[PDB]
Amino acid sequence: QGPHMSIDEYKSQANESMANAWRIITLPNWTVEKRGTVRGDVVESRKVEGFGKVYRFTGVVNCPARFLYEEFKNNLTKLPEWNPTILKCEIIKEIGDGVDLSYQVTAGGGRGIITPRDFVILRRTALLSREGRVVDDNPHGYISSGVSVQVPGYPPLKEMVRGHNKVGCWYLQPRTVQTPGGKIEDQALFQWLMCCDLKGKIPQFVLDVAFATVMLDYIVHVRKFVAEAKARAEI
Repeated sequence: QGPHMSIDEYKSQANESMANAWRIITLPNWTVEKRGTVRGDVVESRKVEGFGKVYRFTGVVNCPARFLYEEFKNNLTKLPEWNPTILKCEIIKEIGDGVDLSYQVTAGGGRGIITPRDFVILRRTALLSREGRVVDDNPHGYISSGVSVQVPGYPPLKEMVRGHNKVGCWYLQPRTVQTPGGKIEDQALFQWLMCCDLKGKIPQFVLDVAFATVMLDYIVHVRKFVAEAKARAEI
């Protein structure tokens, strides 16, 4: 344990956040908010004391879970190149054990329901077993969790709302399938937990549609990034 270390505070909050995201994303009783266009794609929600209403997208992506995991872990600044909803992404600092601070500017929903917002995110990216324990190899799932924090030097901009992520994560599980042609290929069950403090006072019903829409529009960009990696023989 480090003395006079604000880095222990950052690493502590990232671990607490990662454990909370894994624990929330694996909770059993969910309410369907919206079904997606691709079969099996769903946005669900549920109440969690301390967090309020949380949202969860679940869908299958045709690529190894490890490949997507590697892009989220090591190439987060390249996120705007293939996901238009991310206008800016920069790493603030990397502080060990898969933990980093990043600045992200997100775009609005288009309908004007969710306006563009910026974020200062504390993140932990790790390999997990079935009981939520951090492993060095043979993982059951791959997590990349985030929570909003304050970083001196990244204050709220007067020109933009500083959003607040209470609990969130990308969670990927490897899945090897038999295709209709008989081939054995690697696939990934992809889940995205979202819980944001907007700041506004718009009814819960209209924001349920807004958040589900954001989630469904995101998976389209992930599948396009995946389809290009497939075509250019990277997967």
